[PDB]
Amino acid sequence: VLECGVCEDVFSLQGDKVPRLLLCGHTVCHDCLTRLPLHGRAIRCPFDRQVTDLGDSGVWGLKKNFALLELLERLQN
Amino acid sequence: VLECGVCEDVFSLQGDKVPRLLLCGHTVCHDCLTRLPLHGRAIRCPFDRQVTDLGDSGVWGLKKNFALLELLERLQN
Ligand SMILES: [Zn+2]
Ligand SMILES: [Zn+2]
Ligand SMILES: [Zn+2]
Ligand SMILES: [Zn+2]
Repeated sequence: VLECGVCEDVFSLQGDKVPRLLLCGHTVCHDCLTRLPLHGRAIRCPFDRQVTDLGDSGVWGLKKNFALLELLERLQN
Repeated sequence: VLECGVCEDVFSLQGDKVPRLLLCGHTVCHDCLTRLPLHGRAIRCPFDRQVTDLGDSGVWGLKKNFALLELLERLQN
């Protein structure tokens, strides 16, 4: 298991705690991303302040961290 | 351990096998990324052919998969 650096809860394989990617390369859980400040469809990485621009799907358009999800599944299974 | 989906070698915590991110959310090891075919200043994801635009630093400008590296380091120790 691995924890989200913002909420310190463990990532889930899908749903409200799924790991999503910012353009700086950091992962944050979906829920924390919906709770971060938004300014004109732009979100700042909480760790390095770098900007990721959001599209029409918002946080749901941020890509899942596929390799992390594969590792978490392999560790679980 | 987790393998790069292209070369099937295991990721390293630094160096030529470090996991780097494409904008589609997939991770590929640094070395495979330097060996993949180029389409202009852009690289196509080897899994889904989606395009990631490269800057003047090429593959070195692709972000490391920080969360994956954190988990892999925890697994090593
Ligand atoms: Zn979180
Ligand atoms: Zn960041
Ligand atoms: Zn590789
Ligand atoms: Zn891809």
